[PDB]
Amino acid sequence: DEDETTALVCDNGSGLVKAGFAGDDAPRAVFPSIVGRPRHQGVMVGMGQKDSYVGDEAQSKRGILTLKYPIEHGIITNWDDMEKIWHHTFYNELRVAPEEHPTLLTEAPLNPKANREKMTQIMFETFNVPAMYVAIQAVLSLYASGRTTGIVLDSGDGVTHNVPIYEGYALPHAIMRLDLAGRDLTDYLMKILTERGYSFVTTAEREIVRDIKEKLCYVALDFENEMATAASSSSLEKSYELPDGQVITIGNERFRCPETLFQPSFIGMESAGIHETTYNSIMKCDIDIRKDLYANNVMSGGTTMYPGIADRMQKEITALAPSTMKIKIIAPPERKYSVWIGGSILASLSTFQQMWITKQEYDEAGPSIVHR
Amino acid sequence: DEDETTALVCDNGSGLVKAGFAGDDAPRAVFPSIVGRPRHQGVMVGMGQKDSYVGDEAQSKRGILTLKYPIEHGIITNWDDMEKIWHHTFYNELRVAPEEHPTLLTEAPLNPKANREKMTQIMFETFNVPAMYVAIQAVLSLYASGRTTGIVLDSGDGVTHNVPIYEGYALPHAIMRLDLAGRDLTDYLMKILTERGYSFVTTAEREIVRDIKEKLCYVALDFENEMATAASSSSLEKSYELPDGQVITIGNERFRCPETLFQPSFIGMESAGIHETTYNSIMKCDIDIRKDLYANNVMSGGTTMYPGIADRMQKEITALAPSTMKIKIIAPPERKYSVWIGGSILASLSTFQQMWITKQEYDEAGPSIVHR
Amino acid sequence: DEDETTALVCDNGSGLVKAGFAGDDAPRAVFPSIVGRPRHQGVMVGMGQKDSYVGDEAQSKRGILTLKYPIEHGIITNWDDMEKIWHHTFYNELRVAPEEHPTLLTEAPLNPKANREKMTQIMFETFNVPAMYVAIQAVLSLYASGRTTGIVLDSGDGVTHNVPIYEGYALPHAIMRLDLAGRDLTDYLMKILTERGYSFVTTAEREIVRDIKEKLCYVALDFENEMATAASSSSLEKSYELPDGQVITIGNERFRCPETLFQPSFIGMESAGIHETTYNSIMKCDIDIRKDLYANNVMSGGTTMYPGIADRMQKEITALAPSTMKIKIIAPPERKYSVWIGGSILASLSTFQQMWITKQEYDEAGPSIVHR
Amino acid sequence: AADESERGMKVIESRAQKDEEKMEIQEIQLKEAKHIAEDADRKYEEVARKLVIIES
Amino acid sequence: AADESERGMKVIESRAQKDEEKMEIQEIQLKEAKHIAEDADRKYEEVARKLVIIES
Repeated sequence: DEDETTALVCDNGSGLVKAGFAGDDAPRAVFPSIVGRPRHQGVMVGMGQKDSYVGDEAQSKRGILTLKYPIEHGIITNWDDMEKIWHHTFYNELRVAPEEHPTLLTEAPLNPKANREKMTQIMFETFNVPAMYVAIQAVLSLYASGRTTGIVLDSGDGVTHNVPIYEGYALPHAIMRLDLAGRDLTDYLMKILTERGYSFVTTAEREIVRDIKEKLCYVALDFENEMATAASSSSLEKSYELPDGQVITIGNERFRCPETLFQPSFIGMESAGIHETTYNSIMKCDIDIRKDLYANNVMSGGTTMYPGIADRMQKEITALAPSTMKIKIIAPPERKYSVWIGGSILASLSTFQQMWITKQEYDEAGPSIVHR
Repeated sequence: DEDETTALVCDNGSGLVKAGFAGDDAPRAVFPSIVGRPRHQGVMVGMGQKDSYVGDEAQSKRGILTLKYPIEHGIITNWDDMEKIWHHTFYNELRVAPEEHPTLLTEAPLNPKANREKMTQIMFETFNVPAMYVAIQAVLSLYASGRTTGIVLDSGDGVTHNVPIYEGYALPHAIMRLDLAGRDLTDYLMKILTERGYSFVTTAEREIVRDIKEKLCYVALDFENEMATAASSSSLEKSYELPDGQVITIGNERFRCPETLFQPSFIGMESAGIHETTYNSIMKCDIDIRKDLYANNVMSGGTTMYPGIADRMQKEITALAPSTMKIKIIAPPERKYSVWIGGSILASLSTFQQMWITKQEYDEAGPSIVHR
Repeated sequence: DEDETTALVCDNGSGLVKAGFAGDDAPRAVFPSIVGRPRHQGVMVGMGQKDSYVGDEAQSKRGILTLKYPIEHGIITNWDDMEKIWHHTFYNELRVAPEEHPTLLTEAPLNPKANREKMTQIMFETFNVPAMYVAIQAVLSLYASGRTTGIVLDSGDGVTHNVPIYEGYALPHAIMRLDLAGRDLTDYLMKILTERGYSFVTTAEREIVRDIKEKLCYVALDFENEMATAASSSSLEKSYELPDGQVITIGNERFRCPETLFQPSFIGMESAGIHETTYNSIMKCDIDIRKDLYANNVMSGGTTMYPGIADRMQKEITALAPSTMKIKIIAPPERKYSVWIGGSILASLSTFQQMWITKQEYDEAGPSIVHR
Repeated sequence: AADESERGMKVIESRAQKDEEKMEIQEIQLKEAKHIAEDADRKYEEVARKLVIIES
Repeated sequence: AADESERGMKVIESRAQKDEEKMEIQEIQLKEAKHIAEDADRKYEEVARKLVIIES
C-alpha cells in the first residue's frame, strides 16, 4: 500500500495535463497546460496579489494575464513555467505532498536525452519525490490496449505521431511526427464556420467553436460522396444552440474539419496525412515485423476521437498495404486517456516496483540513471 | 479603342468608391459608399420625391435619411443597396451607359466564392455589361508598384489586410485581416480631442475631426520619446482653424491616433498590430519565399498615408526579422488609389483582353465561369 | 574535328546530371535530375502554359509542381521522364542538335541488360544521334585516375558501390551496392541539427542543411576520441550564417554525419559500412588479384568528398587487410566529376573511334549490338 | 601556399568589413534623405494647393 | 586547411566585390536624392512666401 495507493501518474500534454493515482480508471485531474501572468497590478475581491495563475484559473481570467504554453508540440520548452504546472498538480489539484509519493511521468516520442535528465533533476531535487519513472507516451497507450507490438497513431493538442513499438521498444528510426493536431483543427473549423457566414466575435463565441468540433464533428468514410450528399441536402445538417439562443447550423463543415487530418492541403500544409504517414512508418521498419504492425494500429489521443476515424483509416491503409496483409485499426472508447491509463496499470503493477528510479539511485548515479 | 477607351474600373470600398476609365491616372469618381433612405415624406424645392440617395447627396442630406453602408469590412453585405451604388456610378458619376463598356471590378482578400458569382450575376444580368473581371485588391496594389511578389499591407476605411502574393497568386492561408482602420481611427481621435478639453457638438464639428486626422496626423518613429518630447513642449503643437474662427490646438494627440495602428490596446482591441501582423503573415508562408516578401512590403490604402508610417514599419519589422534579411517597405505617394491604378493599368493592357469574362462565356457557363 | 569536338558526355545520376563536350576538363552542365509536373493550371508572367519542368526550374518552382526522380538508385526507373531530362540536356543545357553529335552515356554497375538496350533504342530512335556508347561508371572513374585495375568506391546521391575492375573488365560477382548515400546523409544531419535544438521550418531552411553538410562536414579519423574532444570543448565548433543573420552553430555533428557512412547503425541500417564493404568485395575476388585492388582503392562521387575520408579509409582497411599487404586509397580533388572526366578522356581519345556504336551497326543489328 | 592565401584572405575580409560598414551608413543616411525629400514634397502640394485656392 | 582557406578567401572576396558595387550604386542614388530634396526645399519656401503674401 506504501506505494500501491501512493503512485502518481502525470501525463503532461500540449493542451491538457491528465493526473491522478495509479490504480484509478481515469485521471483525477484534467486541466489546461497554461500559466498566466497578470498584465496589470490589482486584485480579486478577497484575494491577495497573485503572481501567477495555472490551468483553469488562467483560462478563466485570460483577459488580464499573458497566457503561456510550457509544452510546445509535446516537448517542454519552458522549465520555469513547467515546474509551476507540476506544483499546481501536486499541491492543489491532487492535494498530495509529493515527498511521499512515487511519480510516473510521461515524455514524448523523440524527447531529447537532456530533457528526461532535466525533469528528473526537478522531480528529485526541487519536489523531493521518493522515486519516479518516465514512460514514452505511445508506449503506454499500446500497453493499455493489452499489447506489446503494434504501431500507435497518437494525436492530441499540438502533435501527431506514429510510434512503431516491438516487444516494448519504441523504434526510433521509424517514428513520424506531424505538427497538426486538435488545436490546428479548431482554428480551421473556426474559419469554415465564419466562412459559412458567421461571427465568433466575443471570447464566449471563440471558446465554444472547440465544443462544436468535439460534439458535432465527424470523419466520414468516402468524404468524396459526402460533399455530394451535402448538396442534395439531406437531413445531414446539425444545429447547435450557442451560450444564448443564437442557433447556429453546421451541416456540411462538420466533416470538412477532420478531412484536414487526411488532407493537410486544406490548411496550407504540404506534409503527408495521417494514413500515409501510418504507412510510411511501416515501410521504414523491418520486413518481418510489418505484418504485426499492420494488424495493430492502436489509436490514442483527443483528436482521434472524431467518429468514423477508424473506418476511414481502415480503408485508407487496406488500400495502400499489399493484399496478402491483415489490416487492423484498434480505437478504444477511453482513447482520450489511453496514455494515462497505460501508466496507471503499469505503475500499479506488481512487477514495476523494480524499475522505479529511487533517490538512492539518483543521489548516487546523477540524472543519467533514469535517462537509460 | 472599342474597349481601349471603354474599360471601366470600379473599386468598391467600405468608405469610398473609386471609379473611372482604364487608361486614366487616377479615379474620375470618388464618393461615399452610402445609400440614404428618407426618414420623412417631403421634397426639396424643385425636385420630386426621391426614394433614395447615394454618395454625397446622402451625406449632405444625412439629417433626414437613414444612412446605410452596403460594404461591411470590405465584403458586400447588402446587395439591394450595392446595385444602387453601382447604378449611381455608371449613370450619374461616369454618365456612361454600361451595356457597351467592359467593367473591371475589385473584391476583397478572402471574398466568399458565392459573392464573386453574385456580383457577376448582377453585372451581366441586371446591368448587361459586355464583359467584366473581378481583381483582388492587394493584388492590384502590388502590380501597380511594378512587381508580382511581395506582401501588401492594405488599410482603408473598414478593414486592414496583409496579402502575401507570389508570382501573382495571393496566398490564401497566409492572409490576415485586422478589423481596425481609418473609421475606427477618426473616432478615437475624436475622443482624445474632446478629452483634450473640447466639443464636437454639431455635425459641422463631427465631420472635420476626420479632416484634422488626415491633415495633421503623424506616425512617429520612437513614439516613446515623442510623448517625452511633447512634455518639454517644443514647437511640436499644431492649431487648425475650424469652419469658423474657433482655433483648435492639437499638439501631442496628433500621433497618439496612428500609434493606435501599432497598439490596438489604445482602443480596447486585444488583436496584434500592423507590424506584428506583417510579420506573422510572413512566418506563415513558405521559407524559401520569405526573403522576397521581406524586401517587398508594399503599402496601400487611405489609412497608410499618415507620414512616417513607412519608417516606423521599417524599423518595426527589421527588429523582428532575422538580421540576415533585407527589409524593404515600399509606400508610394499615390497609395490612396494603388488598387485603382493597378486596375487601370491591367485593364488597359494589351494582354488582358483574353481574360475578360464575356457574356458569351457567361450565358454559356453560368456565374461559375468568372469565379475561377 | 567532325566528332573530335562533337562527342558529348552525359553522366546520368540519381541527384545530378553532369554533361558537356568530350575534350573539356569538367562538365559544361550540372543540374538536378528532376521533372516537375504542375499541380495547378496557370502561368508565369509572360510565359505560356508549361506541361513540365526539368532541372533547376523544377527545383525553384517546387511548391506548385509534383517533383519526380527518374533514376532510383542509379537505375532508370521512368523512361518517359528520362527522355525528358535528355531532351533538356541536349536542347537547352548544351543547346546542341543531337543528330550530328556522337553521345557517350554512362550506366550503373549491374544495370539490367534490357535498360542498356532501351536507352540505345531511345538514343538512336527518338534522338537520332550519329553514334553512341554506354560506359560503366566506376570504370570511367578508375580510368580517369590513369589506371586499369583497382577497386572504385563510388558514392553519390542515391547509391554507393564497390566495383573491382581488372584490366578494364568490371568484375560482376564482386560488386557491392549499399543504398545509403548523400541524400540519406543530408536527412540525417537535418535531424541531428534539429536535435541540437533547431528548426528548419521553411523551404529556405530545408535546402541549406545540404549546403551545411557540403561546406562544414568532416570525416574524422578516430571518431572515438573526437566525440571525447567535443566534450572538453575546444575551438572545434563551427557557426554558419543562414540566408538571413540567424547564425547557427555546429560543433560536433559536423562529423557525426559522415560517421554514418562507417556506421549505418546511426540510421537504422543493418547493412555493413563502406570500409568493410571495400574489403568484402576484395575477399570475393581472385586471390592473385587482391594485392592489386588493395593498392588501388580509387574513390569517386560527391559523397566521398568529406575531408579525411581517405585517411579514415586508409586506416580502416589496413587494419582488416593481412599486414603483408600494401593499402592505397586514391582520392583525387576533382572526384565529384571522376566519372565524367573519364568519359571525356576516353571519348576524345584517338583509339575510341572504333568502339562507337553507329546507326549503321544499329539499323542492322538491333539494340543487341551495343548491349555487348 | 597556405600561409600566403591565409594572409590575403585576412586582408580582403578586413576590406569587406570596412566597405560593408560604409554602405550601411550611406543606406541609412538615405532612408533619411529620401524620407525628408518626401515629407518636403508633400507639405508643398498642400501649401501650393492652399495657394491656388486662396488666390482663387 | 589550405583548400578551405582558399575557398573562404574566394567567397569573402566575392562578397566584398558584391557589396562594394552596392555602396557605389547607393552613394550615387543619393547625390541624386539629396539634390532633388534641395531643389524641392527652395520652391515652396518661395510658394509659401507667395502664399503668405496673397493670404495677407
